[PDB]
Amino acid sequence: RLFGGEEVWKDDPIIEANGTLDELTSFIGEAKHYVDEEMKGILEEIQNDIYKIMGEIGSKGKIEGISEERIKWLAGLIERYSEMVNKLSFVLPGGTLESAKLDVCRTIARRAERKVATVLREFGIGTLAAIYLALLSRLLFLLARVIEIEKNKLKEVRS
Amino acid sequence: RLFGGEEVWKDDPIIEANGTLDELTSFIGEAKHYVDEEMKGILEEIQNDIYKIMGEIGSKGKIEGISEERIKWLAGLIERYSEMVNKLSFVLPGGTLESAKLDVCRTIARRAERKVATVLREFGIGTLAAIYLALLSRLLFLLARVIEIEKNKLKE
Amino acid sequence: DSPVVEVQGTIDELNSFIGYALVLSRWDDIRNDLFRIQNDLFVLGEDVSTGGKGRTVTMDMIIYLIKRSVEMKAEIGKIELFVVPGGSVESASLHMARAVSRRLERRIKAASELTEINANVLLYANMLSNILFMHALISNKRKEELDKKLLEAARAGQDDEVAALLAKGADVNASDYKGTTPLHVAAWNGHLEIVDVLLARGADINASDSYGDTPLHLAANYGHLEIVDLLLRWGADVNASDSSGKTPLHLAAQDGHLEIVDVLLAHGADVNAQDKFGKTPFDLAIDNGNEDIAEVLQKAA
Amino acid sequence: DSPVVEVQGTIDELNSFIGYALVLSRWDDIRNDLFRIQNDLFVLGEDVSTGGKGRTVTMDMIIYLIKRSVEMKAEIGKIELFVVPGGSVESASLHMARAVSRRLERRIKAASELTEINANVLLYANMLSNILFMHALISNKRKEELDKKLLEAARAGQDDEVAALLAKGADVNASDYKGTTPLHVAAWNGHLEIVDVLLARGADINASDSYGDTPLHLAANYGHLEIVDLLLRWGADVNASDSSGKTPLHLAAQDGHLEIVDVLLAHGADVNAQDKFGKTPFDLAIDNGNEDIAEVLQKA
Ligand SMILES: [Ca+2]
Repeated sequence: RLFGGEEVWKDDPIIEANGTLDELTSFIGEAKHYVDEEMKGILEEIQNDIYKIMGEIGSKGKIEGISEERIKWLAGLIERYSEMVNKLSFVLPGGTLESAKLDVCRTIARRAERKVATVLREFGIGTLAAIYLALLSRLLFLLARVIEIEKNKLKEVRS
Repeated sequence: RLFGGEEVWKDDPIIEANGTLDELTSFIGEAKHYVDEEMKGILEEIQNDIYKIMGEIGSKGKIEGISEERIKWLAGLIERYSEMVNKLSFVLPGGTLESAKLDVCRTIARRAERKVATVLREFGIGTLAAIYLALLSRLLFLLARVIEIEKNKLKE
Repeated sequence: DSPVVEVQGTIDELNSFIGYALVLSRWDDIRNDLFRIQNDLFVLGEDVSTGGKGRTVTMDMIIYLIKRSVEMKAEIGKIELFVVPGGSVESASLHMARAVSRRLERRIKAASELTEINANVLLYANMLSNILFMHALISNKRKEELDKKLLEAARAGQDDEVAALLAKGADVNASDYKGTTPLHVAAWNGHLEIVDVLLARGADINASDSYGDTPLHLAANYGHLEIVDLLLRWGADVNASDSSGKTPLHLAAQDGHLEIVDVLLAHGADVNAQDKFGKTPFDLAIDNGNEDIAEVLQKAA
Repeated sequence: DSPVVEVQGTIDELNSFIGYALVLSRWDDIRNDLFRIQNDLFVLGEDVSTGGKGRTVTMDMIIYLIKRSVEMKAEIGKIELFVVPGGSVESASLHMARAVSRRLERRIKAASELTEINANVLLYANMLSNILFMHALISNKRKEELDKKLLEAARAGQDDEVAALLAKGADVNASDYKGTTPLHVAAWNGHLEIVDVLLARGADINASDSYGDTPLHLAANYGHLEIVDLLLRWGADVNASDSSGKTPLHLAAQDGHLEIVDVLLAHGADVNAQDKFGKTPFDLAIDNGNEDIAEVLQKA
């Protein structure tokens, strides 16, 4: 069994959506090692939610995915962090190294949102997953700006 | 010649498989700087094999690609490292930073396996390459889990 | 469901060919591989039929086909391209099993365009075509293994090795590059015991080497009378011509063998046959100083 | 009219396979059926070509395929499904003839969709595929029939039965369920005459049974020097390892055969080789009380 594992050799919306989500959760696991304890726990919960979404999509809707409580949790974080981000007109991506990782994760989340949207159009399954991914890209953007602001504010203290 | 270099402006199955493999070998090159000496050498041999697969695919089978000895080499490593991983039901991806890098490499290897499978369907070239890529995703998964085990064992 | 049936009929067809080359191949490791292939052709068919519901072609199945394909490419070494099929029966059956296996790929490549087929089906199909080819190569390397020992054992007078070799399928008519066959070597050296066991297995009683010599030539040339009789009793050509044109009577007349000249003349040797030098058996007897042979040829008219 | 041609080329193709398995199958009744099938494959072709004007496949033709198919299913008994093909050559040739026969059905089922083809064509075709399968079953039942008789005659010392059996196609290398071959049984009992004719047909001189014993092992175990001599002359493994791992020299030293220990040593026996109990040929000679064997191994 060891030599085989799991093998995927076809291109269809379900396979593409799950692969992008697998890419998204792998990059989040990489990025969670550059943030503080609070953001690390948040990112791990997001990884668990992505597994539920993959379980729903990989099961073609037979297996239950995320719940509406998870979407509310993402929305509360977005609302909480939007107050802190005094709106910046434009910021170059990658203000800090940690912010750059989150921007990469946001782009993969946006692509995953597009792929899952294709699945929803084709099969009618995955409305909650699409909503979660839209909120996730917005939240990832907000976290990068917050990291830049907090790191910049400590830079103003050392001078 | 310097201004020009290499330029690619078309979307076909052959082009997509080579581009994804370039991403895979680039990410493996990034991840090899986070592993120990043994795993770094393993990842470098994999990079040469990925280059061989690209040579086969980019030549549409005229140029010889990987050999069956390379696939046996991957299988031996998978067999050797599967014994160490006492089966864990599930572990969240990115347990450590090095494990996270290997998980990123595994996802790109799985996607590259899908693209090369498309090439095999379209042209009938790359059977050995597809087998190597399937075993490579399993080996990358096994290596990530082993990294997790070693950091946990030092915690004990 | 039309395309999946033709694959089933070709998978089933290949299994008949595989089982045939199995019962022919006299080596244990080849038959072990072939039997696993046969039991795997069931799973491979069950994979295409159920579309993935029942048994499925696993990667460990494909991996085993490569493990053996590497182990065999080591014993073979360099694999010459553009090689003609049908080397030996055990090998030739494997060549035909390969050609059917490659047809199953063509049947699979068609059906996959009409129904989702797990990729491992064509992967195992492609690996089966390869590993069958190594089977045929090894079969011929070992057929040339025994035949190079039969020519060796026939030279060294290995009455027991020639027995084990011919009992294990060493081609009795195995021709060297010189054209020398084990029957030639047995008459040359003079091991009468091997000459019979070779002719019993079906030795070519009048094989010609590069020189054009027949076993009866060598038997008459080197004074082994006992072999001259049994060769002629089996229908050896008593007036065969080599490149020089000399008959067994010429060679027996040159080297001073009266009792062999008497036997070759009895079964119909030609006193009047001439080599390319115009010299008759009556000449070559006079040329070599052998007199009692010339009068037997002189009074033969 | 292109599809009716492919059927003709497959009928002609199957006829080549049928005639091949005919010249292979060494029984009269199988060849009897196979010959009618060949002469009927002509009529079956003429039926597809003429569309029913000339010769036609009759129901009596299909009827005879079933009369024989019942007579054979009676002798077989229960027919296990999912059995691997290619049992023996007479059977294997029939298996391949069957696979071609089933392909002719697929060529007929296709062509019938493009030109009217008398149903008896496919009925005889479908019955032919079945009856070829009974032929292969019977061929293996009778090939396995002789092999249990060759293994039996090799036990009782039937020098005359082995002659008729090996001449009638009884597999000389026939392995019993124990893993025992006729060469094992002949060396075991000590019927030297059978050992010769068995090796002449090409017996596996060092076949291993479940215990791992070789013909040279059993010949050395039961004190048949004449059998030990000829086995070694054919290249028998003088230091073969069984499940115990004892070599012929071990077994010949255990049971007190000096002339076999000496002859096995001449062809390269191992004086110091150890079994799984650590006892060497010098040990097992001492363990069983044979001293003249221990001194020859000690001086080695
Ligand atoms: Ca990417």
